[PDB]
Parts: sequence; structure tokens; C-alpha cells
Amino acid sequence: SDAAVDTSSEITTKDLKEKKEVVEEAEN
Repeated sequence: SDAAVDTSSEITTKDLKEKKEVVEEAEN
């Protein structure tokens, strides 16, 4: 199924620094 997301399994760490930055900005 990740082939329909252009193999997000390689980039997901860049996505998770998003999910930690977006989330600190939700507590700020």
C-alpha cells in the first residue's frame, strides 16, 4: 500500500520531525 504514497517508509523520519515540531507549536 505504501507504493500509492511514493514509499513513505523511506522519508517517514523527515515526517516525524514534522510531527514533533507541529506538536511543540501546539503546546507553545
